[PDB]
Amino acid sequence: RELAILATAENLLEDRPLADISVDDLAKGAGISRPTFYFYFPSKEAVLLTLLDRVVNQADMALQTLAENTDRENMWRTGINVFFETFGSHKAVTRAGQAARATSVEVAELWSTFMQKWIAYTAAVIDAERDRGAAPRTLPAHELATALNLMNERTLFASFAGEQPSVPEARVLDTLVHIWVTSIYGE
Amino acid sequence: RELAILATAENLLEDRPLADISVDDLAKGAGISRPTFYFYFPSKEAVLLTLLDRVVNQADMALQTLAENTDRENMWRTGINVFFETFGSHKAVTRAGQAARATSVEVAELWSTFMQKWIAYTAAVIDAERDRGAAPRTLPAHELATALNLMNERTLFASFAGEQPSVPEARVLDTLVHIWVTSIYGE
Ligand SMILES: CCOC(=O)Cc1nc(-c2ccc(S(=O)(=O)NCCC(F)(F)F)cc2)cs1
Ligand SMILES: CCOC(=O)Cc1nc(-c2ccc(S(=O)(=O)NCCC(F)(F)F)cc2)cs1
Repeated sequence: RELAILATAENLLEDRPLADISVDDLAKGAGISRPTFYFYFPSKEAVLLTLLDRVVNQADMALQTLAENTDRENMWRTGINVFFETFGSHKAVTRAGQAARATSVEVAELWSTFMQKWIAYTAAVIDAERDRGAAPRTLPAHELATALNLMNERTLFASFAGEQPSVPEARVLDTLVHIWVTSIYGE
Repeated sequence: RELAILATAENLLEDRPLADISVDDLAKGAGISRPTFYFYFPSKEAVLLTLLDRVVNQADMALQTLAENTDRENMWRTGINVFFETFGSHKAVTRAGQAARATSVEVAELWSTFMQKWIAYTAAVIDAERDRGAAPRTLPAHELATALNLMNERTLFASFAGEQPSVPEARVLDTLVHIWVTSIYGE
């Protein structure tokens, strides 16, 4: 019944904003009453927070899998691809979750916590490439990592939402990989 | 009295969100009654739209000034600096204007129109560098320009807002210039 509420919310977010989805719709979709809804979640906003938490954690576990186990361009492409495929498979939760950063402190804090982790891991790998002599000591690794991660956040999510302007979804992986590799390996 | 309403709104946006500013506050600050306010603007949202329009147009005119008139790194740094200084001098209008993109179609359309223009100008200069043989033919110019402009949007505004995470404001110009120059000139 928890999973039924989450699946219903993800289904309805594909068709309309969270503001245009009510607890009755989630309750109905999940085959339960409204007071029964309130047993699993305090609000429709808590439903989105759980969906976002699951997508973020799936991306994070996929990146951990790569980290524990090719040329440098392919290494970066495989890592960026974790976020392209994971968020790209959950576009409605991505879109609604990003919009909720403005109005929900728990969604802002969830997004902020994982961004810090992904930036720290990006910088650790750039520093390892510098240590082994494959990357030059240009910018501070952590500052370069921050700007590249913020680029990917804005550019992936604009592509997925079909924003004007955006890189077409079929060109965004190649675009971001070029900018990562040239900025990490370039003097 | 129009300029008094705009100056009052920019002053109060430095201390609190647009939601926590009422027409009475703008009216009072500007030395006029509330019905007199409604003669100049239909809403506090129209006040923000005008402030944003002025900041965007000041950036756009500053970039036109450069365009009509040094090494390649300095050329890019001077252009990025137009946005760093212009938006950096109007942080409260930047922050509130970006937040209003979610709730106001005219603010979203204003932002979208100028982003398209700045991306088209970025691509035209990359193509000119390619034509003269200074930049290699890597990514499609317009796709590279889009991702670099979206990076700058996200990274500048995160820095100005002191977001977690963000590049410190005193490091963000150098950070963005490195990524622009390596990605435009790098193979
Ligand atoms: C030996 C293993 O090394 C690797 O796999 C290569 C690596 N890739 C990453 C990495 C981190 C963040 C992004 S990201 O910038 O796309 N996500 C945040 C933004 C988003 F969440 F919104 F996408 C993309 C790639 C770190 S290390
Ligand atoms: C011969 C003259 O050539 C030049 O001056 C070098 C040039 N710079 C630009 C340029 C365009 C957009 C940004 S930007 O990406 O920072 N703004 C959008 C995002 C923002 F609005 F949010 F900042 C930064 C630089 C285009 S051509």
